[PDB]
Amino acid sequence: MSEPRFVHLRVHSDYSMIDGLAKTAPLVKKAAALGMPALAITDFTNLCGLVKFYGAGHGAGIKPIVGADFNVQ
Amino acid sequence: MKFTVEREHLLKPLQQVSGPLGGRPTLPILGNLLLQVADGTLSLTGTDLEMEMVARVALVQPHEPGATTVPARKFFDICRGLPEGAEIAVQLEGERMLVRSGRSRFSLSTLPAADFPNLDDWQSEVEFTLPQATMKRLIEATQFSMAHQDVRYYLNGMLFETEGEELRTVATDGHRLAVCSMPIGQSLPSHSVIVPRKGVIELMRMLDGGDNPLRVQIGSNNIRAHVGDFIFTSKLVDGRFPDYRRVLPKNPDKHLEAGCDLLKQAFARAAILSNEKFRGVRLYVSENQLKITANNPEQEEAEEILDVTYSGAEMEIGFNVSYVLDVLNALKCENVRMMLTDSVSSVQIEDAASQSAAYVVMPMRL
Amino acid sequence: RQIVLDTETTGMNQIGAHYEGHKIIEIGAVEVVNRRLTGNNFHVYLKPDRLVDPEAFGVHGIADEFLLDKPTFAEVADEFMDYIRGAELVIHNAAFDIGFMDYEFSLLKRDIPKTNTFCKVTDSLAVARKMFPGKRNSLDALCARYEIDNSKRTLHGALLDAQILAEVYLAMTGGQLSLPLAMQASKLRVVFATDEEIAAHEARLDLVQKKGGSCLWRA
Amino acid sequence: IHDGFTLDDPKRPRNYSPQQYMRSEEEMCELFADIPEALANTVEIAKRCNVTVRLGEYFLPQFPTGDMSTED
Repeated sequence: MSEPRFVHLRVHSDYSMIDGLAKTAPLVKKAAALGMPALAITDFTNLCGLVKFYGAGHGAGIKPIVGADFNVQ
Repeated sequence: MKFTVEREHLLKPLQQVSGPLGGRPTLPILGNLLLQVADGTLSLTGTDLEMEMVARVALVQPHEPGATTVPARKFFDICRGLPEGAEIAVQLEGERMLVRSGRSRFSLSTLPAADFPNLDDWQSEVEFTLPQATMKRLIEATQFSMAHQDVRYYLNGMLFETEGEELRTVATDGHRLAVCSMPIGQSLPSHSVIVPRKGVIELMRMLDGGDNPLRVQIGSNNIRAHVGDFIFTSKLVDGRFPDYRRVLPKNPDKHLEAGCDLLKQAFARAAILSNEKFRGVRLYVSENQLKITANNPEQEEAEEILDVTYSGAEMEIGFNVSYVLDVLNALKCENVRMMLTDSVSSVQIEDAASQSAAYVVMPMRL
Repeated sequence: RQIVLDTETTGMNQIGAHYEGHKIIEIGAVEVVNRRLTGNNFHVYLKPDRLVDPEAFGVHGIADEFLLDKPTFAEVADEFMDYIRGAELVIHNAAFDIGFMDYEFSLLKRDIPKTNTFCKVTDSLAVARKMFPGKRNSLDALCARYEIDNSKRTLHGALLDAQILAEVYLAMTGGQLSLPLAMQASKLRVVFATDEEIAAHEARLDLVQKKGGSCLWRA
Repeated sequence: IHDGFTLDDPKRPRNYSPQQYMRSEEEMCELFADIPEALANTVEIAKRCNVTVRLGEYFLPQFPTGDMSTED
């Protein structure tokens, strides 16, 4: 019906700094070129590119979901 | 906690237990001992957190149970330092351990026994005892081939393998290999375990070769060894020991036999003029003769001609001379027989009288 | 039995056939048996059949007038063939040298097939490239690497490089071998979004769509 | 580069695989064609997640102005 059955829910951008590769906008444009309705960005222990995330979500018709990844003790 | 022991009951245990102490005990209580007094038995622990060493001394004089943790090196030296027959009195005074001997008095800091790390209980799987003698020969015969620091961390240790009446030990670099097998006198089920090199060093040191039989138990993730009342237990590094049966030369058809001492003396001398990095000596075999030669870029050269029992074809072969000297030093024997294939294969070497131990070093291309 | 060669030429053609229009001027080869220099070197000079290349001239000094009385490839064809036949040929950039070699062989018109049909063709540069991937594996590079003198050597030209390449070759094929070792459906829960969550979802998508003009959830 | 290792260092950590790229819907659907609930649960969780952080605001604090206006 709606049609997509999958979105990526653990992904790091370069803003994780310990890892990730592609910049923010290019990652959003790929998700959309793949015909995805959403994309979760889970940068490592930060929300530093959240302003860029929101701007790219708006631009691509993508709903932002907020996350961060951690190392626990 | 109180007990009183005689210096001479403490001394050999103490020395032996203090061997594993060394490598930078960051967790300070590793430099200390675990004392448990119960029965007429004080138990000792000496540990590097991966293995453990236990000693008992009998308590003939008055005793009272209790536990604490005293500084091991300092305590060992004090005891070793005292005269033979000197009376040591232990007694816990709250947060100090008091050590007295007649008229001298010393006080030790106390950290609680309860902070000493405890390794998990495990159970035995295969069980054997053997004469100390057999254990002695086994280790001595092969220790030189231990890896030093390898990325293949599983090679930093020795494979003990049981089956029927045969144990065969092996230790290697990835370059050379020494093997020894001994009779244990009991049918044994198959097991394979690698004990870490520092472990095997300590175990080597506890063997005087004497009369108490040695009894070893091997569990799923550990090893335990009792000789009389002293007990060493280590962990194993787990598995995938590569197949040593694969590296062995497949019927070396040429035999070369010579006096071990003569041969060893000549190689020690030749080694002096070989390559820094590659330890390179060049060898010529010919009809009943062996020629050893050594080279360096500054044209310095050692050269030996020797009379060698050998039947077969002429060929030349080079190798790391340090590794072959190491085997000739471990070969404490009358005759060696050297069994070859060619200039570019590993060679197997044995005592010309026992197939029990086999030594195989690879060739170098020099 | 190991045979070392280094061929100095009248330069190369940079386009098309690297051998077209060119011929051999000097042959300097050393014989290496059991990694020792025997001294039974093959060192000849040949007929240029053409002009010596300006590049080649600056490399180690060679003039055409010097290679005029010297014999051609035809006079030492059998001689050089027997010297390398049934042995290891260690070369720098095998495509280049082998190309020249076979080229000269065909010029003799003895129907001579490519050297790779009767000999083991081995480039040493390819070995060095496998050992040090993406590194300069030139003769002088490796020379410095294995601690070698190339400055106080009397041999100028082919035999110089051949000797040096032999020492590099020994260095690469040292020191020591390695030990052959290495070696139903069931249930499971689906959590359906609550009415609260659905409302937040709808409102969040409204914002995306109202501000951006699109909705793929919904595209 | 971040961790401070050289390419040919053996102690270099190798914690990642070549599969860690932006696979499509279908590629993920076939990777987990044994666990379909796992795919469906992504759509479900995505619906539950609805955040509206503060955008476009300003927040001054104040100042000890007695009984007087900030203005005054």
